[PDB]
Amino acid sequence: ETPPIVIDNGSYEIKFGPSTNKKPFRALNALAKDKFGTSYLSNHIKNIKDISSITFRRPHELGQLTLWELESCIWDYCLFNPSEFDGFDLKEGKGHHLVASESCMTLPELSKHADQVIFEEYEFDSLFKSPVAVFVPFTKSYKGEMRTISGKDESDYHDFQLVIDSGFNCTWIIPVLKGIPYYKAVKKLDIGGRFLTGLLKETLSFRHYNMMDETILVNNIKEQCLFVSPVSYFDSFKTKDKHALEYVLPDFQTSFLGYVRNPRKENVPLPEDAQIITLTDELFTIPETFFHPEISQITKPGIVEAILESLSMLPEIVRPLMVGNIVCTGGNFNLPNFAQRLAAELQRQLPTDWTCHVSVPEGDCALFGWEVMSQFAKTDSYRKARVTREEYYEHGPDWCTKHRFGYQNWI
Amino acid sequence: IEGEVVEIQIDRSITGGHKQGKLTIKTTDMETIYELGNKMIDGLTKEKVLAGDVISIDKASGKITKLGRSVQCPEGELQKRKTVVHTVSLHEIDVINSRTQGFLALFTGDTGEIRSEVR
Amino acid sequence: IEGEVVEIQIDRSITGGHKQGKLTIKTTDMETIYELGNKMIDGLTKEKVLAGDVISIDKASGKITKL
Amino acid sequence: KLFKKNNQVNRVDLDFLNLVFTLNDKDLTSYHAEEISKLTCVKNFVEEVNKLRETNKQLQEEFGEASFLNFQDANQYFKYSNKQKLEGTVDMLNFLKM
Amino acid sequence: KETKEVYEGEVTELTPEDAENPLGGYGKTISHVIVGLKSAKGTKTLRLDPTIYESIQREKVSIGDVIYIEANTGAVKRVGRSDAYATEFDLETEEYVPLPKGEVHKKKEIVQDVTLHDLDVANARPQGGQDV
Amino acid sequence: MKALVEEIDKKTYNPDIYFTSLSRPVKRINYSLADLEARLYTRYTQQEILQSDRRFMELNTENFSDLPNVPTLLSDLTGVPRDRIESTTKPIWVLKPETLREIQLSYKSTKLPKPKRKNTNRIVALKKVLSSKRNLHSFLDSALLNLMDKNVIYHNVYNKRYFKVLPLITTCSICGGYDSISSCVNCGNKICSVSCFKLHNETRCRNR
Ligand SMILES: Nc1ncnc2c1ncn2[C@@H]1O[C@H](COP(=O)(O)OP(=O)(O)O)[C@@H](O)[C@H]1O
Ligand code: BEF
Ligand SMILES: [Mg+2]
Ligand SMILES: [Zn+2]
Ligand SMILES: [Zn+2]
Repeated sequence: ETPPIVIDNGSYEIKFGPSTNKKPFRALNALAKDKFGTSYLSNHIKNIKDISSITFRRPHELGQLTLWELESCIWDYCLFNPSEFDGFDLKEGKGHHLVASESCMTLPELSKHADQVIFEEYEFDSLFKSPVAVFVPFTKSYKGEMRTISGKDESDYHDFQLVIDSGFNCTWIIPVLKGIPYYKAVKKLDIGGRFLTGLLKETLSFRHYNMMDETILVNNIKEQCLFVSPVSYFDSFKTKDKHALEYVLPDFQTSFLGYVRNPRKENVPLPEDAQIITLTDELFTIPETFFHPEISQITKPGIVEAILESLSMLPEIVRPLMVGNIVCTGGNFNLPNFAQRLAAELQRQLPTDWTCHVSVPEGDCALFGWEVMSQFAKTDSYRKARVTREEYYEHGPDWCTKHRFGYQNWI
Repeated sequence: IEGEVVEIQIDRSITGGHKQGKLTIKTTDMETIYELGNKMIDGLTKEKVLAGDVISIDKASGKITKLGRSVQCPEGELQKRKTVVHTVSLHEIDVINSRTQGFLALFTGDTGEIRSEVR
Repeated sequence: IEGEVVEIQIDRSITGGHKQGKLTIKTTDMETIYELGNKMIDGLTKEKVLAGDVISIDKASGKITKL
Repeated sequence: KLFKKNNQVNRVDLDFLNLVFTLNDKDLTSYHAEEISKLTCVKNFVEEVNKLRETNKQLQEEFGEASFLNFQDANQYFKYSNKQKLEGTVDMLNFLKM
Repeated sequence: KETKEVYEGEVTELTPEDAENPLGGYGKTISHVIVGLKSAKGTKTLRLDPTIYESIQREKVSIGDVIYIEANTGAVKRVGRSDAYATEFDLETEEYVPLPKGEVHKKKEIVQDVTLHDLDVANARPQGGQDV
Repeated sequence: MKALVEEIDKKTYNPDIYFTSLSRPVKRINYSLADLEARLYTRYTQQEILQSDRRFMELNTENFSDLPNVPTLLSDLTGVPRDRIESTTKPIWVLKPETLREIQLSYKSTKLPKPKRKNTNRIVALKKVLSSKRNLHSFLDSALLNLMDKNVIYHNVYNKRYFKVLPLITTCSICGGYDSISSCVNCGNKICSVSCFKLHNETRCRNR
């Protein structure tokens, strides 16, 4: 099988698809069972009727995944359902090649479990698994749509690339040199989709009735009508009256999912008996925890402190070079104007001689990363990087995850 | 801000804090405590202030105005939005800008041939 | 007498109290060493000089001027 | 306060340019002023500017076509150092002129 | 027309540097003072002689105040405290000023036009001197 | 205006300290014996740190069912005793074989497996891994993982020097207002407006 398969293991959503395919196939990673006990698959969660009381179960814990059977079931469903996903169909995968993305700080126990499972259960001929950060320096191999933001202004792979991501689980700061991440200087942040969703739930429960039992609706609200402060918290607060939005809660009798109503536009004039919740302060207050954790009554440092610490740990020779090449990945960065505000804030604390540059993909960043590892698989360096099945059989199971795909090797 | 003041505490410098000062202003609707950051502590200690009298504090100017003793009654929120309008003639502006302390010449009448470029 | 001063040394600890310090004045063509009295030290304490400066001294009244 | 709106945009100190000479007689004598006018430290800044611009032109003719370029200096440990050195020496020459 | 260069921005830190050598010529003085300035475009550090340090000390400026340094005459004036510390206390006498634009140091010129009579008046009526 | 001459008592007056002051009127008394003994026998302190991280972890959870199990995991990660922090700090299964068969029937709509089994030690390890039902806690306190590895994974990734760089921001506890900030008399919570104060009094003024 000359064209390998591209799989992105994500805590929230799983991105899988052949390297030939342009876009990944979106698939959630969770099992939802209603109050009555009826359980629904991840892809079938959006097809359910009742969203009032849902209990979410996923193999991915806060650090890594521990329940491998559920992950294996999800992978079997996603890989062997040609009817579910148009065109795609996997018969055996014996000769296929797989490129996987995992957590940059996965536990060695779970790492070896993953290696054994993928090598034996799926009978894959060759595999190359690494964190998403390693694949980013290979974007120079192809020409694509890339946006750039300058903080100061108002082989094929590149050695110098600072990669920052904000996933559903958490946020990591990774400095990468020569394509090898600098694990000593790697910094992490606990801010993630769960934190924002829970904070939105608590704020709405304080300003309205209690909806903490509802999570899908709050997640949809956050993904629809949440944005970061364009200039500062005070500027947004002063104009928060103008920047006011009203969300119509869905009615199970009529609509499964609600919609956002903007008072400025009149294209939705139809009345509806269902109540409407207005959102003025919460539109930008929740995203502000990235820069000002004190708003949410937490003592966490923040993104800028983490970036400064990571730069300080790095050798001084490459410190100015790192900020010149910064790329943002993850679903949390889909919020508007987040990248420009981040660039301005980081440039403010930087010395004058150093220029801040930020690169951001258009559209969802998860698809961008999936295309990134697909392009890496297309690269000739992948052929030398990938590990054969026979070599894994010859060596011990721990040798691969301690030498080739193990962060301890690069420590 | 304005209203009846019920509690004022002021402490000397310690290694923990240069100056800690808490005051409590009670109105008809409200009664809360503010934190004094040194400068207003000095301003309040400049003139003797006793609890139970109506005072007005201008945050921008940083000056203290006493409205009397509790003779009057509070009204509501401590902080409110208002604008002050001043009616000044051109001659008064010229005299003010013509000297180190020109506004005194408004009354003493010693302006003395204000220069034309000033006008 | 105008000229850049090389360095000024005063024995404030060996004897203390105008111990007759010495300073060297340098020009582009010549340079010598002068002996300084108590009043010289008292005057030089005012308008402190940290060497490497071009100054002119008055022969009559002994006035210190920093050029 | 309303009249103290920013004037430094359209104001001149008028003392830096020696147009308030009426108070110079309080502390300065004629011979000291003549000597200080004769002993100007000019032609030394020119020498330093020349000695810096020699190496500046050397670095220019060496690699300055791609040194100051943002794309070339984005990922290069040597080109970026050359560009930062050029910026530094330009800053020193400008400061010396001032 | 005259050209002036100005260092301005929020005061991050200031540090006196005292030389350990008495050198005989002085008893106790600071060799230099290092002050870092911050603005929107970036940050920069400066090294100042004791005169400017004495001036800024007379200006009564601590960390967190936006200041204004003029390179020509060494003039130092305190614009005010940066608005970032507005919420530090419940109330405050000091006004708050937004962080200035420009990196730290700016170059500009003034083309103010003045008639000769103003020059004569200024020469006849000096404004300098702190004497009583 | 200003009084030029003021009566001053030497032992009473002190420039260091300036103090002035003014159904049944009764102060508030705490009747909790635990609180009283805690007061008697005793940049943020460890208590505030513990409360903040406990609140953060409770909010990080997605379901109510996992809330009571969160403090055990938090204590294991922090290393503090579990029951002690649970008692001292006041807050605020996944797999089933029948569910397994139900999900089997759920995705039995389309499947293309190739069954094949051989009795080997590697297959035994595969079966053990697949049927694990081990919590993340079970892996955490397991002796398989080296202590240095755990320290690197947990206590090393977090930053240590730059505690805070951006200026502190304090807003109204109810609506987030900032122009008018006033601490509550009893509970010390920052309040801004009339409606916010009224809503705080009966709901969030726990110490009242
Ligand atoms: N349109 C959107 N607007 C705002 N936030 C979004 C949007 N889409 C997704 N997100 C957020 O992005 C996160 C997805 O993270 P993800 O990249 O899936 O992490 P992982 O790859 O580890 O699963 C979710 O927590 C969600 O809250
Ligand atoms: F681990 Be994440 F949510 F990308
Ligand atoms: Mg992810
Ligand atoms: Zn409020
Ligand atoms: Zn209260």
